[PDB]
Amino acid sequence: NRSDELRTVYYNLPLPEDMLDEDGLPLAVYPRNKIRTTKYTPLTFFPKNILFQFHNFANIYFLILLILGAFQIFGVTNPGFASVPLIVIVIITAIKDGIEDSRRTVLDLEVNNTRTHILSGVKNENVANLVDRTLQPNPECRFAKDYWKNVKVGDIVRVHNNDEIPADMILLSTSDVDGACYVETKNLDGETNLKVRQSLKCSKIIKSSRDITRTKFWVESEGPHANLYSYQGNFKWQDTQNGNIRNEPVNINNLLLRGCTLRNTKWAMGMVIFTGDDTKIMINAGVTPTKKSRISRELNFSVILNFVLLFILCFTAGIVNGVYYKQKPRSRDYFEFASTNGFVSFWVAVILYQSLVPISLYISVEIIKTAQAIFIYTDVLLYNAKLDYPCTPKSWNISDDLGQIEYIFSDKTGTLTQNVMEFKKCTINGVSYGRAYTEALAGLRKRQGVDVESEGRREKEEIAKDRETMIDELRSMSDNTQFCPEDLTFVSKEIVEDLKGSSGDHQQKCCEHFLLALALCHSVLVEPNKDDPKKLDIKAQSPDESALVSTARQLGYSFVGSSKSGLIVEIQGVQKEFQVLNVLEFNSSRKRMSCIIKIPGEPKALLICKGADSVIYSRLDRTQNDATLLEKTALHLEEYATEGLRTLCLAQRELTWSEYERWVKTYDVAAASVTNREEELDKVTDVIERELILLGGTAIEDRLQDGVPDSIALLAEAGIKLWVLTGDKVETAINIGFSCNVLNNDMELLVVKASGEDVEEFGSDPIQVVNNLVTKYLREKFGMSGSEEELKEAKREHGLPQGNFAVIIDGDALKVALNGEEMRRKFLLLCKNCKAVLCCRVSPAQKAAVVKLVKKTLDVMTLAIGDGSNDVAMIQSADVGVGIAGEEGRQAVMCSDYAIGQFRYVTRLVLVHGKWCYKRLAEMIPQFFYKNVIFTLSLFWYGIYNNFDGSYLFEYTYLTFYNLAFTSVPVILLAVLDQDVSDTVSMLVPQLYRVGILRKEWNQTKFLWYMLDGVYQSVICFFFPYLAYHKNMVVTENGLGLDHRYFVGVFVTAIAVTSCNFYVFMEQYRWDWFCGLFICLSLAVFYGWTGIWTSSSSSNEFYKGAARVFAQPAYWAVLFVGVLFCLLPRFTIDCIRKIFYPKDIEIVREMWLRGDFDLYPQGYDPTDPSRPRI
Amino acid sequence: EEDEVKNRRPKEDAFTQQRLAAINPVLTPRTVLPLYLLIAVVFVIVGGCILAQNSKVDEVTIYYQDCMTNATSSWSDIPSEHWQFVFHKYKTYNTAPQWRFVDDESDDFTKQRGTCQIRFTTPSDMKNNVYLNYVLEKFAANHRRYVLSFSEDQIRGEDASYETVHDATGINCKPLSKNADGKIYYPCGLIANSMFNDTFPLQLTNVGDTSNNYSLTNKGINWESDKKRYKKTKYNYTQIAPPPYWEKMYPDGYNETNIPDIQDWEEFQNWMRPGAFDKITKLIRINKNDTLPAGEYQLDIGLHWPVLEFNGKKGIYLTHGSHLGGRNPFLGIVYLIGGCICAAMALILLTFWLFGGRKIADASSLSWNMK
Ligand SMILES: *[C@@H]1O[C@H](CO)[C@@H](O[C@@H]2O[C@H](CO)[C@@H](O[C@H]3O[C@H](CO)[C@@H](O)[C@H](O)[C@@H]3O)[C@H](O)[C@H]2NC(C)=O)[C@H](O)[C@H]1NC(C)=O
Ligand SMILES: *[C@@H]1O[C@H](CO)[C@@H](O[C@@]2(O)O[C@H](CO)[C@@H](O)[C@H](O)[C@H]2NC(C)=O)[C@H](O)[C@H]1NC(C)=O
Ligand SMILES: *[C@@H]1O[C@H](CO)[C@@H](O[C@@H]2O[C@H](CO)[C@@H](O)[C@H](O)[C@H]2NC(C)=O)[C@H](O)[C@H]1NC(C)=O
Ligand SMILES: *[C@@H]1O[C@H](CO)[C@@H](O[C@@H]2O[C@H](CO)[C@@H](O)[C@H](O)[C@H]2NC(C)=O)[C@H](O)[C@H]1NC(C)=O
Ligand SMILES: CC(C)CCC[C@@H](C)[C@H]1CC[C@H]2[C@@H]3CC=C4C[C@@H](O)CC[C@]4(C)[C@H]3CC[C@]12C
Ligand SMILES: CC(C)CCC[C@@H](C)[C@H]1CC[C@H]2[C@@H]3CC=C4C[C@@H](O)CC[C@]4(C)[C@H]3CC[C@]12C
Ligand SMILES: CC(C)CCC[C@@H](C)[C@H]1CC[C@H]2[C@@H]3CC=C4C[C@@H](O)CC[C@]4(C)[C@H]3CC[C@]12C
Ligand SMILES: CC(C)CCC[C@@H](C)[C@H]1CC[C@H]2[C@@H]3CC=C4C[C@@H](O)CC[C@]4(C)[C@H]3CC[C@]12C
Ligand SMILES: CC(C)CCC[C@@H](C)[C@H]1CC[C@H]2[C@@H]3CC=C4C[C@@H](O)CC[C@]4(C)[C@H]3CC[C@]12C
Ligand SMILES: *[C@@H]1O[C@H](CO)[C@@H](O)[C@H](O)[C@H]1NC(C)=O
Ligand code: BEF
Repeated sequence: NRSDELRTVYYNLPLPEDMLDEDGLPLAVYPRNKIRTTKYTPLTFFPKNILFQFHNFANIYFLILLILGAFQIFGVTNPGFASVPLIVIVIITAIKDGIEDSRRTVLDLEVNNTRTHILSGVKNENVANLVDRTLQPNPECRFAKDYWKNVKVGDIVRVHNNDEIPADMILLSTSDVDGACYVETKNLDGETNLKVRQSLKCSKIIKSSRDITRTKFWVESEGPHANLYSYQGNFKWQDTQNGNIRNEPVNINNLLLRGCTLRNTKWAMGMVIFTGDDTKIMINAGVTPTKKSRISRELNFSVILNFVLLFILCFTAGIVNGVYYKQKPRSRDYFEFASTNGFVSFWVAVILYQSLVPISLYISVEIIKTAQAIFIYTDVLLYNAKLDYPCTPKSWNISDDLGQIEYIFSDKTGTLTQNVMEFKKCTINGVSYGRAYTEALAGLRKRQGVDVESEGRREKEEIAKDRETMIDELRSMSDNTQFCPEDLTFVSKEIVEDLKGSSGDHQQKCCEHFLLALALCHSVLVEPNKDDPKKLDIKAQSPDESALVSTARQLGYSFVGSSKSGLIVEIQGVQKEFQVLNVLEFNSSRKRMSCIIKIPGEPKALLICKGADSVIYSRLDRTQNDATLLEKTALHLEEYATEGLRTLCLAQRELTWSEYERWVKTYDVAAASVTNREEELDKVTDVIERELILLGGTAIEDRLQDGVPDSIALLAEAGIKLWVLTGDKVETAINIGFSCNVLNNDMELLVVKASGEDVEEFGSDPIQVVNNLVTKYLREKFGMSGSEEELKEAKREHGLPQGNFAVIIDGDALKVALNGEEMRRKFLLLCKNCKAVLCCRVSPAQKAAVVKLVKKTLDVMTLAIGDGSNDVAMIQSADVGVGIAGEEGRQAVMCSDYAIGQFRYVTRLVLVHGKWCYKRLAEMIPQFFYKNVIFTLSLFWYGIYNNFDGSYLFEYTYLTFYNLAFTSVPVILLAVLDQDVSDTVSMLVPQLYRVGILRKEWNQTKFLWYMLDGVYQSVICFFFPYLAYHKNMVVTENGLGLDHRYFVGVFVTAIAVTSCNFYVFMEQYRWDWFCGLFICLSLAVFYGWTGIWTSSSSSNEFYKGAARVFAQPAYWAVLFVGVLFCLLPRFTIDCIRKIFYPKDIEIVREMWLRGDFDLYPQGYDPTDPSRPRI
Repeated sequence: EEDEVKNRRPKEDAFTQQRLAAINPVLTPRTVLPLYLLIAVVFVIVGGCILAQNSKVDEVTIYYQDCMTNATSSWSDIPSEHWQFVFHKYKTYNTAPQWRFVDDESDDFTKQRGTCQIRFTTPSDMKNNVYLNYVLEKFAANHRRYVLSFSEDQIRGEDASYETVHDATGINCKPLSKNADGKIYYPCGLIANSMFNDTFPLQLTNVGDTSNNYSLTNKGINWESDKKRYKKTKYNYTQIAPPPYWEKMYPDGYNETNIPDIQDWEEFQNWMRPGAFDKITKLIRINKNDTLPAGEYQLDIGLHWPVLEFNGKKGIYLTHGSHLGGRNPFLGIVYLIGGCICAAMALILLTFWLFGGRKIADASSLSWNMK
């Protein structure tokens, strides 16, 4: 992100001897244009993956046991059957991550092979007037097809219509005169309007390849600094007339960024400067982190606690084995024939309980995560059939986070809103025409208390009837060649009635003049379609102007043709040509576009301006007006502002010939002037429009994604607070936040700005302005003027939405609001008490910094739902990257975790899938750490007898077939196929997700309780068989000889396996035919495999365990009481804590079995615009 | 300018969508108290059965570890800290036994030699099956090196060389692999070497009416299937030698017709099964045909095993048994306690539900709909 390290790009000029050190290769090298989003580089995949795997401390412990059982010979058997499990686990993780990176590489190869045209015919010398008309051109120089990966610095690139620009290019030529290309920056910024880019002045002479092959020049450019509104270059060439070097500045407007889509333009020819990583996106992109989960870290801490227990056990074993060796007289010095002795005893007891944390922990968690990701991928309600895109996860280890997600940082381009603009309402002569049932009004009516579903369907039916009536009336009134009902966004029926003359003559005349003015003041171009010649489409610089012209052509006021001085208008069928005398273009600083036409009648002039509401209301005449249309129009606009409709205003005025003569005189004074002629045109534009007569206003709704106002409601009910890290500007963001029910009508909008209207009171350096604004907003409404006394107490609240305000920050105010530490804490403490924190004009780095601020400070789980190449940084640095997929966003879906079809799927990827996965892992981890304590503890409890000499109580084949076959599959099934409540009741009652917010399911006290239960269980599992043997040790129903330590081992293993499986089944929330089947199958596996191993050849010491143990009534008499006494405490505690102190889930399940949620279907989804009333 | 040119839906199943057939249970006092009551009744009934069965088993345990010292050459009683009679018919029939010692000066093993004669009376019968085992308290046979000390090739009768006996896997006889002369012991390891050596009689010599003595048999005391692993020796009669503690049983070595066939030697197979815990009770005499009537009986035990040198103990244990092995009331006690605990827990839950219960399913008892 450094602006230094400049560069120089030549064309048709060999580099001087200063850059090439006699090898023909310049010292400077430029990175390849290949985009690389893979997590692990294909050259360093194995070392990075092995280091990432060995981050976990259990892997280091396994490696330590390996290297200390291999070097220390004659302590264990051959180590060839101890390294294989660890190596297999590591290679399994390696193959899994390699498959993930292969998927990402497939995506990168699909992205990199896009077609582009590169100048072929002249070799490149970089990596391996203007036109000299004297020399003949080159007939082989053309624009040949090529890919993006082979676009080197200095290659002339031609971009066709609707073609994505490969890399940063210096504009050289365009089909249009003056070279005014239009680019769609919807990926690099929030601007929905097409940005205009001018080419170079001297480079306009060339028009084809035959002219550029004779061009020779060089561009000295600054280093890539990752900024979207700044660039400094120097174009330089040599004149063909005389001998001299000519220089020309190159600003940002002559730059074609990577993610920019060349739209509404035939072809743009330019020269590439930055490539690959040097582009303005790949620097604001990031480094595609590994994205570790959250439960993994607490898992490492739990592994450390298990290490502590193992060390305690081994210490108390090595003490007693070493105190017993110093006691006389023992039976060892007769028949059996202290530093190093105690040391070898300790390191024998270490290998004894070497499985207090088994090798199957980091291979069970990985299997569970992959299975949960696959079950996410194969969900039918997360499939968007509009483009055949299921919810494909790209980071498989991030699956339990979605159950702990608390903050959601949305976008506003392809995430909250679609890319359509529909004209909805208008105000003509103080009369409001237009019908619409906005989902904001639906949420408002729901909050009032009235019915929404039935009433909503009724209202929609009425709108449909009014629409068909309007279509019939407009088709019966006249015939228009451009008319089409599918593009008729307007629906009102009173408009056509008052346009045909059902409300007098003046009203009809005013409506006609307004509809004509809508098709006059615009820079819209008309292009005949490719397939249908009669269907002439409107190519405009902005979508709102396109919507205005479309709803004008619908009402019988079509605008066609762009003549020299004039434009054709088909009014109801009759074609008339006007005369656009002047067109004052819509500037970003003017916010109003004006047209001065010559209307006959000497004739008169007509000035029609279209602009914002307040901007045009300022340039009005409160004296010569209706004085009744102004109040009505203001009320209607204030009404439309509360419905997400970005309203405009239209004002016309008549002029005589002397006024227009005076105006063109001062214009010719100002137009052909020098020394900053801009201010002159601004003031003449201001003085011509100092007075105007408002003749109507408009209203264009920016349609959101389906079911967004209800998905937001579900998420806010679950407790998931959401911020809107918007793009383009402020007013668009405000009306959108009004559209989706984020901004209410009574919420005060705390504006945090730098050079606004409330900054004159604190007029100083912007830092002090922002500080004073934040402090005054943290003082009167909610007095918390402080940093470490309120933030430290608010961090231990887990997040509860409250405050009833909203906050709007700009780009510069944000850049200042998170540059200092105290400012960071103050800004964050402010936003934490707000309801609807927004943002405006935020660069990628700034939104990434906001996400990092919310993540690091006030540690929570953030979500980064968003589409666009500018949203990549915040997606990567948010631990959950949900990139909206489609045929538009092909860079924020790659460098992300999940790629859902549209935003309305988040409230299912997070509310039912995420909660499920989080609860499943939070129940699996303690179960897994408890099912191993109950086993190795028995090996220890056999130590207080035998005096800790190191004799295995179980056979050498039960230590490797207990953590592998007897009890692993039930735990995997509890973690893959468990459900708190069905998805219908999950999305019906989202408040249960609050449990995942407070971190109330996976805490260390739960793990300690489970380990204590394992200790008690193991005590019982060992001391019931012993107490059976404790009196006379002859319990076999025929004498005949029991009591081999392997038989007691079978007793203990049976009790422990049955207790562990029934424990897994007790804590499971639902009992289905799969988990119960596999639990019974695991029990049968234990029994039948004992039966197969004992009754076999290579079972030397055993050889009859099954026939000699399972056939006695004492075995079952011990097994039943063992299972009952291991399950009775936990079951009683559950039955009391689910009767005396029931949590939320218990009450939800009780009322679910009572019959509260027994009307809704199986695949219920409240975020669906097509669900019936169920 | 010539450059002017031109089915993934997830399979809706019952398993892919995680909508498998299931039952979602809840622990309501309508489905908890019946379970507790059923479990309690079942466990109390089973425990009553087990205790009624255990209150009938009769046993006789007599420790004789100090017969070579504390006993005399006349019929003298045994101290009260050496014998225990448990007879359910007569629960107060002490009638202490009478033991005597008859020293044999032939053996030069002063530690333990001679013969102990024990006369014990039984006032009841033992139906159709009588077991006589030897108890060895304070003998540690479950240590790390002691237990792994043998060879399963010599147990299987193979002619295992010195390498297969010494350089084997983690289960091998390391200390006693080879003697001084260079001949690998046939029974190797500290288990076979340290075998129990007291010679028990083949009958219970009667006292009352000597015309009918009660007989026993050393055949059928170990599992029959165990004869599928203990095979006959296949050694060349010149490369083996008895273990260092077996030198008094084979003072001349291993000649032609003295090599013991461990297959039909069920006591040796009984000893190659190292006991798990401290006490070691191994069956040595079995009677399957005749009932043992009342009266006095006499045992002639040949004391060849030194036990008092580590303050250990040993003795005889005579019993009929039961379906749950020897007399051990732990199972019945645990069943009774489990049943009583389940019943008390059911009663406590009933009290808490009828005195301090809650609503069935309320919309105001949740966490958010209450504050
Ligand atoms: C039953 O097995 C017994 C194993 O404990 C065994 O006792 C052992 O007898 C041998 C003699 O054969 C002793 O060996 C030592 O004896 C001589 C003379 O006393 C010593 O000078 C030597 O050092 C030699 O090692 C063992 O010490 C002894 N073991 C114990 C623990 O006392 C019995 O002999 C066996 N029974 C029969 C009938 O032989
Ligand atoms: C082999 O060595 C045997 C000694 O273990 C011997 O057995 C007897 O006969 O040895 C003693 C000599 O009479 C006697 O006192 C033992 O009681 C006998 N033992 C048994 C088990 O009968 C064999 O006679 C010897 N055989 C040969 C062929 O030398
Ligand atoms: C049953 O056992 C008794 C007790 O040993 C036998 O009576 C004596 O047995 C010993 C040897 O066992 C002889 O030396 C005595 O001479 C026997 N005494 C008498 C009076 O006979 C008894 O003979 C045995 N009965 C049978 C049928 O074998
Ligand atoms: C119980 O009866 C069985 C069946 O008769 C006895 O088994 C046989 O006993 C005789 C002794 O006279 C042996 O010769 C046979 O070899 C035995 N048959 C076998 C081993 O298959 C058994 O000995 C009797 N036991 C008692 C204690 O009376
Ligand atoms: C790296 C560390 C964990 C290795 C283990 C070091 C400790 C736990 C081991 C190594 C040396 C061992 C000690 C060696 C000597 C004795 C003296 C003996 O009378 C009691 C046991 C005692 C006190 C041992 C206790 C355990 C011991 C202190
Ligand atoms: C009976 C005499 C001779 C030996 C004493 C051994 C017993 C009583 C002592 C020695 C080591 C002690 C153990 C040391 C460590 C632990 C692990 C802990 O999680 C539970 C307590 C427990 C299990 C202690 C229980 C009592 C204990 C087992
Ligand atoms: C030779 C005869 C005496 C052996 C009898 C052994 C009997 C007591 C043992 C062996 C097989 C055992 C059964 C094996 C299977 C089960 C099914 C289980 O759901 C309930 C216990 C039950 C029913 C066991 C009851 C006790 C049982 C019947
Ligand atoms: C929110 C949670 C932590 C509140 C605590 C609820 C639990 C842990 C408390 C509240 C009531 C308590 C129970 C009250 C009565 C009994 C019956 C007694 O014979 C055994 C203890 C036992 C079973 C107590 C165990 C702990 C208990 C269940
Ligand atoms: C829940 C706790 C407080 C009380 C549990 C009740 C248990 C421990 C008590 C109540 C009745 C008692 C039993 C009463 C009768 C006998 C018969 C006797 O020959 C052996 C002891 C035995 C079998 C007692 C064992 C302990 C016992 C079962
Ligand atoms: C045998 O032990 C008993 C038990 O204390 C004792 O009274 C008696 O004196 C002992 N006999 C001899 C000979 O030591
Ligand atoms: F294109 Be955006 F609003 F980050």
